[PDB]
Amino acid sequence: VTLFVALYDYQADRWTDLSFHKGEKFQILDASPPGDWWEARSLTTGETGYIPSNYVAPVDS
Amino acid sequence: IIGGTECKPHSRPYMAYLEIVTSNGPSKFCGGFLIRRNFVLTAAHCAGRSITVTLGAHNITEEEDTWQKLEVIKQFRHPKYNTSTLHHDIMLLKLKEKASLTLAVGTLPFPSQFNFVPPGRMCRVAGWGRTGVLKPGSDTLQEVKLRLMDPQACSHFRDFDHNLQLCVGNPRKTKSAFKGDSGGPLLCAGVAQGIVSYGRSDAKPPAVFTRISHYRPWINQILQAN
Repeated sequence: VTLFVALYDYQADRWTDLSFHKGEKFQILDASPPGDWWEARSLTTGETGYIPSNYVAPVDS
Repeated sequence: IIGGTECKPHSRPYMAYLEIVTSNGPSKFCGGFLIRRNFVLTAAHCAGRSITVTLGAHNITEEEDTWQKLEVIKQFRHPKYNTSTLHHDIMLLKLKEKASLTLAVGTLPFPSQFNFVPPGRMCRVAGWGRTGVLKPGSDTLQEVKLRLMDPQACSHFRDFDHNLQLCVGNPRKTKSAFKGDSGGPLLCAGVAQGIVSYGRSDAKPPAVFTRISHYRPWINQILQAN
């Protein structure tokens, strides 16, 4: 339920956020707080940070 | 910390180095500061499944006798924290045990709600974060002096709110808190006024700090009940 994929490339503007390429995969770590962003770990880089929900979808969708 | 200097070892004895784990994958690191023998203040966005705090450190890679490494037993993230605005980027951490007060490990006074700090004054922040966009984190605790800016200087941060947030760092200089410094205190004339929250990915100042004075009631509520 926590394995997601980037639908688009993204370049971050806040240092709390991940930059990523289309097709990169993530484990979602925390989606409880309200906001456009969930905390995730990139499976490509091992870095942890926010990703925008509207750039990503489950791997099986 | 970008453009800072190495701290005199143990000269900021309230500083806490946080290592944050979520199952199997690599950890992340933040700053924080000791405000009671068993409570550390940090940023909400530093939350994770489990957290270890190291007190009494200078070089975080070299264990020493001044170290008190304590597990966090409860996290109190601000209930209004929101990831779009990063408003209320504040969290209290209850430690498994009370730290021993030594020269190298001590608490930092936090402000009354009235003590509201104004633009133009110089403040100091410390941390173990990156020393540049493409640079390593610092093994040693670093500090830098930064100018408190008018809120307009932070107009490009989403819904910047001067009641909740401080705007920190002259944009004409490169000096700044940066990645890995989140959760660290901002001190103005020796008094804790801010917590490093976030800033630009490209390290261009100013950065956004949580304004501690606004949160004194919430901090009191957590400390009184725990």
